[PDB]
Amino acid sequence: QLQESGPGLVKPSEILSLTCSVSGGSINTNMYYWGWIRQPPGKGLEWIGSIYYSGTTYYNPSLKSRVTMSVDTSENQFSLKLTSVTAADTSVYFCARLPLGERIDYWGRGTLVTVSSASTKGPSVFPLAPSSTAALGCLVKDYFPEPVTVSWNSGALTSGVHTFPAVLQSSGLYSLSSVVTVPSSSLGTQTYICNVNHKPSNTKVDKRV
Amino acid sequence: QCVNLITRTQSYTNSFTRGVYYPDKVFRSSVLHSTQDLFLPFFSNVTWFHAIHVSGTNGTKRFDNPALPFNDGVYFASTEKSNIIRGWIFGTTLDSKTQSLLIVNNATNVVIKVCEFQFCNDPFLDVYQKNNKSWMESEFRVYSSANNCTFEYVSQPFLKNLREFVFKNIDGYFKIYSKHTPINLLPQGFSALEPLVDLPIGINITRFQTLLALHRSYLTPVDSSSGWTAGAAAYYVGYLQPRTFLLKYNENGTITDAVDCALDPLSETKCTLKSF
Amino acid sequence: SSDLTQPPSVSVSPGQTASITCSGNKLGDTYVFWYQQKPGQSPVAVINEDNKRPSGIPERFSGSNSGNTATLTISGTQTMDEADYYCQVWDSSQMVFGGGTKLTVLGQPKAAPSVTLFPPSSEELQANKATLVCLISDFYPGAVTVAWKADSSPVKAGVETTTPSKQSNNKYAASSYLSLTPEQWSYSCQVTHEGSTVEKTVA
Ligand SMILES: *[C@@H]1O[C@H](CO)[C@@H](O[C@@H]2O[C@H](CO)[C@@H](O[C@@H]3O[C@H](CO)[C@@H](O)[C@H](O)[C@@H]3O)[C@H](O)[C@H]2NC(C)=O)[C@H](O)[C@H]1NC(C)=O
Ligand SMILES: *[C@@H]1O[C@H](CO)[C@@H](O[C@@H]2O[C@H](CO)[C@@H](O)[C@H](O)[C@H]2NC(C)=O)[C@H](O)[C@H]1NC(C)=O
Ligand SMILES: *[C@@H]1O[C@H](CO)[C@@H](O)[C@H](O)[C@H]1NC(C)=O
Ligand SMILES: *[C@@H]1O[C@H](CO)[C@@H](O)[C@H](O)[C@H]1NC(C)=O
Ligand SMILES: *[C@@H]1O[C@H](CO)[C@@H](O)[C@H](O)[C@H]1NC(C)=O
Repeated sequence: QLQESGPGLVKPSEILSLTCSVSGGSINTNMYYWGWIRQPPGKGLEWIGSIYYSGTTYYNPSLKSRVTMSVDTSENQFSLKLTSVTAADTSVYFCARLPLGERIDYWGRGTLVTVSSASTKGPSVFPLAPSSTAALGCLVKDYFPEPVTVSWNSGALTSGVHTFPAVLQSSGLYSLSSVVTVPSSSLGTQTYICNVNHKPSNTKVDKRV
Repeated sequence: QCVNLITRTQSYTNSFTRGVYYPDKVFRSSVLHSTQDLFLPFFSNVTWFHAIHVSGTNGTKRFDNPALPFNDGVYFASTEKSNIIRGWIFGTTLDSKTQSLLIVNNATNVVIKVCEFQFCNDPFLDVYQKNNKSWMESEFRVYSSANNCTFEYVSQPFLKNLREFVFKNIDGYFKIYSKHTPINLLPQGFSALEPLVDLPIGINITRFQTLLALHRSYLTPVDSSSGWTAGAAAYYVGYLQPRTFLLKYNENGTITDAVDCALDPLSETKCTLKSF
Repeated sequence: SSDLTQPPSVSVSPGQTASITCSGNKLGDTYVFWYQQKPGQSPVAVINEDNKRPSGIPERFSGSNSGNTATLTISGTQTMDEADYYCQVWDSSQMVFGGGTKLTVLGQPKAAPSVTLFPPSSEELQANKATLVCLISDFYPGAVTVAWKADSSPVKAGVETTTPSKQSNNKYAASSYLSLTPEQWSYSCQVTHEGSTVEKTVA
């Protein structure tokens, strides 16, 4: 199990920093490397670098002057730093484990990093016409940057949930919507709240619908 | 990709009289000849290394396989059979800063290169199965980069059967001497090492490393590689010193006996008298 | 190695055999690994070491590697096999990926879009803002156009529409947003999909 952590918004010509935490095993092993792989939205995979328990590193030649990876065996973590970033560095970053440093067996979930000069803005969650089966949801209005995680009733109501992709508006801000299809026999005898989480803005909203 | 696999232990044994080699390419017969150059002294305290790869361990504190000093020259010995020792690495820093010499043997040829190798901490040939029939060897775990190559040499391979080598680095020449001897048990007796190749490379050598080969392990034919098969490689290392030797040539021209003049008073008397 | 070339798209009918090719100099001298990535997820290895299937992978995945060509073969291709496939190699000191091949499965049935419309919420109207949400789900293929109507009169300003996105069940989802002032607030979202129009009216 691999989990990424780090800022999702980075200003241009600054430093991107990410950290991967490993659970269920120890980095202190000779059988594995620990690497980073990025994917621009709609494009292919690119290997950034790999690191070893002893600090031995391999870097992508196209980024070798800007990439630096570190390993912390005591805390089971490994970190990536990328300097002088531009919009070409906006992508999803996976931390992966590499059996013998030549393939990938376990990937991370992936964290999206956007390189822009724009400021972080939290969303303006609205209840989208509760129940007008009946469809109900909440509108996640102007926010930056992507993504916003929307859940329903903590993690219980996950049956008819559909979270639609965000729209990028002419204002440079994203809007999002989520919908749950529920049986109309439970119009009033059921609590339906949606949880909107925006990490860059540190926003957590529980909205009644 | 560089991986640490080898745990090396050492014991100490006796080089009785091994390491004698022909000092020049001149044929002599039925004569005693006195020479002065780099020899392995008789009854020397040589080091017996066991390099071990055990698969299925935990932790990383057990991996210790550092490069050995070269001193003035090396006597290398082995009694292996399953091609686990493939060659050697010679150089000072063993990285891209300086030049290094790599010798590799694979079942048909010997490849000798002088390049600015960025050697791995624990270099070894990676032998992996292709198409369930062939075995292919990779150098991706020996060095990460080989640049500015200045020398190259390809010939027939150098490598119960004792294999002995003498490496010296004098006057811009890397001189190698070799011998193969069928043994039963380091043996007694004599086996003069014969010249193998004189490489014209002006390189500075302070350290050397033995290069092994490891086969990948497959639990089942339908599974991928889970690492490398457990292996062991044992070798002997001694160091040359400037000595004077009284060598005996027989009727056919072979070196059948030798005397270390500096070993003890009796051998010094033999060298002074030019008789055995 | 050092350069992997892949076709950008491969289209196959259901039940047939799909072949994805990776090309490189002397690929036969090195292992090639195949990764499958479905939309919104992380890649999973389908083939390792040119012919080995990891646990959990269907038996219809097979691999070959010879000369300068590595092949990933899917026999009896199913809709669930519609993903992006990458070939990966390790060269001397770098990991090399292919450009990626998108696998399409033909013969998919026609699905008319499902349209849901929501009026501006009473809370949003209190903030001197209004937004009409048009939600379009489960239509194949992903080519939909959205036009708005305000009492049988087209409105062109304030419309933001998403490009269709493939979801888990291989269908497509799109959205459209109508920004309004509450003074300007019946409204209808007209969704056309290969000649058929779906209308939802709100007031
Ligand atoms: C060949 O050389 C090795 C070293 O390369 C010699 O081993 C050394 O042996 C001496 C005693 O002869 C050890 O010194 C003493 O050993 C014990 C254990 O520590 C103790 O009495 C003293 O505290 C003292 O250290 C020395 O440690 C040991 N060195 C190593 C590195 O193991 C070996 O004796 C030589 N063999 C011959 C045949 O000359
Ligand atoms: C044994 O080593 C030799 C020498 O490096 C290899 O033969 C070379 O292979 C390369 C790569 O195909 C060719 O470009 C050279 O021309 C070959 N040199 C020769 C034949 O002298 C050989 O492939 C190696 N064999 C194994 C099994 O690893
Ligand atoms: C060879 O390299 C060593 C360091 O490894 C250095 O101290 C020595 O002076 C060098 N010898 C020559 C002749 O340059
Ligand atoms: C080879 O050596 C030159 C100087 O002789 C150096 O500038 C260059 O970086 C080296 N080549 C490589 C590929 O590192
Ligand atoms: C030289 O070789 C011959 C081969 O028949 C052998 O008989 C003879 O003893 C050898 N001479 C020596 C060992 O001095």
